[PDB]
Amino acid sequence: SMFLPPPECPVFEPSWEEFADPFAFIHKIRPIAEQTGICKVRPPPDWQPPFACDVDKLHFTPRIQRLNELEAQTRVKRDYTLRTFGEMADAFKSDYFNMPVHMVPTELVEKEFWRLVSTIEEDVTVEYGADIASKEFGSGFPVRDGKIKLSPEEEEYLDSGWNLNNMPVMEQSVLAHITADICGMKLPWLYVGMCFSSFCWHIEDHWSYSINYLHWGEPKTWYGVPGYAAEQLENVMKKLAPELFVSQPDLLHQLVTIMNPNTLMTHEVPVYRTNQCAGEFVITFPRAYHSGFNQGFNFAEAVNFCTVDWLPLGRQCVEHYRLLHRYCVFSHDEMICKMASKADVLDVVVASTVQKDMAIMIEDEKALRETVRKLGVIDSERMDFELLPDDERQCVKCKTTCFMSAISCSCKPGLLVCLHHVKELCSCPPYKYKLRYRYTLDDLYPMMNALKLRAES
Ligand SMILES: N#CCSc1nc(-c2ccccc2)cc(=O)[nH]1
Ligand SMILES: [Cl-]
Ligand SMILES: [Mn+2]
Ligand SMILES: [Mn+2]
Ligand SMILES: [Zn+2]
Ligand SMILES: [Zn+2]
Repeated sequence: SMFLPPPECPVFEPSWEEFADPFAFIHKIRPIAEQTGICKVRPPPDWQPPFACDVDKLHFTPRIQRLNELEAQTRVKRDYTLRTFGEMADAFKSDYFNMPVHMVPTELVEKEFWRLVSTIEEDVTVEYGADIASKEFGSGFPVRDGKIKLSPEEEEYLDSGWNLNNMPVMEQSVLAHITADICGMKLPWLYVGMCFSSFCWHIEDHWSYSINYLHWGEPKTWYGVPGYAAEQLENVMKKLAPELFVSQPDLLHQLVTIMNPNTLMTHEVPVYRTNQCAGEFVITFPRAYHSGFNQGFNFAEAVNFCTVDWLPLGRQCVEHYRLLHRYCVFSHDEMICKMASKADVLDVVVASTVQKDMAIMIEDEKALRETVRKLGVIDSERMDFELLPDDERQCVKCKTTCFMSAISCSCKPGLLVCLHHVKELCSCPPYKYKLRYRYTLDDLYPMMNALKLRAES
């Protein structure tokens, strides 16, 4: 009546054999889970990573959060220890309900969350932690270091595929051999939650997958939307909260919001829910919108990742970003070429998939270069784009991160446009322009061939 809970998302309980390889398992469940956008994974009963921490030495800077539906919030950026945060969080919840924190039904907290964010009268504010691992607050999974000797139990999980520190650097991921500095995206994030602290509706940068583990504490409640419904969700959001779609100045100025899933379901957006309990994984699929809130004091860890399934979507995403003039986190083409340059050490299924994306890349690049030559750009010079700081190689028009090529003019020292935007650089005639290119077509075809050879083994 007030709140109707979405249907439950799929839950998987893999055997140890199924569970052992995360990439194989994810690939297996994909036909099911990509229809719901999120799914939950319960590890085999004895997969039990050790959690040990001194709650008095772990400290972090809390973020503060107002809970109002449709109100704009920014995506990223006082001091608590984990103990004092926990004490604040438990006291907040038990005072809010006049009940012991674990006797509050999850259904009631959910019901109450959607009441309070919708009511103008209520101004509930809460606090939470969000950051990558640091020396003041490290991963919840075991990691190697010289100062501290690990237990056999800890040593056991150092190399698990489901140890999220490993996830980026494994063989079936395509961020395995990448060099670029993208700390925000390839490293796990740590999240300290409290009752009602929430994550707004969003998809991951570059439409990547995410995997999310709840180390300990009260559950995390999720809502998820399949990738095929992303634009329908965005249309609903645009109608109700147009303020969120204004042009973003920087990459750290993305606007996001809380919105009732019933509102989406009313507008024919399929939504699924789940309560993630301690020791369970949630996986989000490419372009799957998700949001949620915490039932109480808890500690989660999450990481982005990209499988071979994702590669063509990664290309479509960058294209989508260009149309929106949205900043990129990294160059997709640069990643592809980096992998091609390491074709000999690539996993062979990876090589095969990269080869297919590269073929599309080369065909598109060939066409774009013919077009800019017909616009009268004649002069050219090789340019090592990967050496430029990222904010020094964005298209002044569409903000895309250049790598394959760009146009420059000595009239505008340091400015670049991608080849879709030759006419947006300056008023000089095109013969004053230079095509800056990373590779000639004669460079590119042998790189692609190396991938083919590797994939033919
Ligand atoms: N999405 C996702 C991972 S779960 C999570 N994510 C957050 C969050 C996300 C973006 C920015 C700040 C916090 C808070 C929290 O409790 N849990
Ligand atoms: Cl409110
Ligand atoms: Mn997310
Ligand atoms: Mn020059
Ligand atoms: Zn451009
Ligand atoms: Zn000029």
